[PDB]
Amino acid sequence: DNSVDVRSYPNWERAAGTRITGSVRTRGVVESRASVRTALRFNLETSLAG
Amino acid sequence: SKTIVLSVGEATRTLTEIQSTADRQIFEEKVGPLVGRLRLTASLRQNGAKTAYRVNLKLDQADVVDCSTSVCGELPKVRYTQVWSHDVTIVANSTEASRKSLYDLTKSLVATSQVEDLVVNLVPLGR
Amino acid sequence: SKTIVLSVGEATRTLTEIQSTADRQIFEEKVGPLVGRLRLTASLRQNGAKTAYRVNLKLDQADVVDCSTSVCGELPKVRYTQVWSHDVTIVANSTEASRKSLYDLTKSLVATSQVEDLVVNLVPLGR
RNA sequence: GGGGCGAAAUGGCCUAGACCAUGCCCCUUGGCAAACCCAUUCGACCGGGUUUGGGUCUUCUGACCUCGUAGUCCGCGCUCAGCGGACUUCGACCA
Repeated sequence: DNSVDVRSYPNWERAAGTRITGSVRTRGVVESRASVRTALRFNLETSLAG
Repeated sequence: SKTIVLSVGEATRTLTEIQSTADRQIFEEKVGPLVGRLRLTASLRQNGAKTAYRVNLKLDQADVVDCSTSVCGELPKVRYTQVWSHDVTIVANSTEASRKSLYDLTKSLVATSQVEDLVVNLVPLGR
Repeated sequence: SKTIVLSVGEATRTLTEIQSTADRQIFEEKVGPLVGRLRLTASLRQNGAKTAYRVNLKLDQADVVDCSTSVCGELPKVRYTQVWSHDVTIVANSTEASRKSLYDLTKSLVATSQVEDLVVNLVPLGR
């Protein structure tokens, strides 16, 4: 979570202190993961011995 | 610490060691307001392949102003800043007599009236 | 500043602290020519995750030569350089008696006549 | 609605590889703490509305109360108050 305010140029209240007009936020989530892959080749054979 | 007494003619000023370090010695004058006073920076090092040496001496003094005597609110504010640095490149294997003669010549050139006029009236040195 | 007196047998040498710093202490011997003299570098630090410590002690001394006694013109010039560093890796949680015994054994091995012969005659230690 | 993923649960492809189907991960922001008002057994009764909430001097730049955040030398002494104290910085309705 985070938060950052927003202030504009000399405006509102006929002031000039760069006052804050609003705020913008961002909510999220972080995650970690791991994985493994396996590859195998096999040769097959047959026979009708008699 | 380390105290240095300087005679201006009628009064004596005292500078106190503040930042005791080998590569940077900072002396500060203690009279009243510590901010915007007299400061001195000294540095000593070597050069190249242990041939000669290098000495640096800088002296700064910034004037301050205040309006609390008449105006009803003004903190002591600095005005201008003066920088007077130096550079000494004297080799170790030299000559004591030559170094003494050079120091005497530098002292004479400093105490002469030509540099004082060059500083005050901003007239180029040439009398 | 910090003075160290070393007794050679008939004369006493004085080493003066010059570069006072925590991670590097530089002691220099003051006898005559400052360039090409006796210098000592000391360092103390930690290691890993606050386990033990590390102490380094190096001693250097470069010989100088001069020809101004006979030849017209020759500045003092350094000849060779000798480096003798050390390394102390002693853990904090140890034993005072064991440390004292180790120091006594090191002192005995230094003061013995075998290391002196190994240094002088370059004969391998084995008597 | 806007995004994410092929990971992770399996199915096509399925030395390998990269894509697919259902399929699974989030947002629908939230909180102010005080003071006052109604009709009545002509207050006891829950619910609503208004004024304030770090604050002033020229809250224009910039400073004067306060603190929070750091970096730097720091005192092992000089000053009537004393003291442990210095300088530079960013923030200040709350998660």
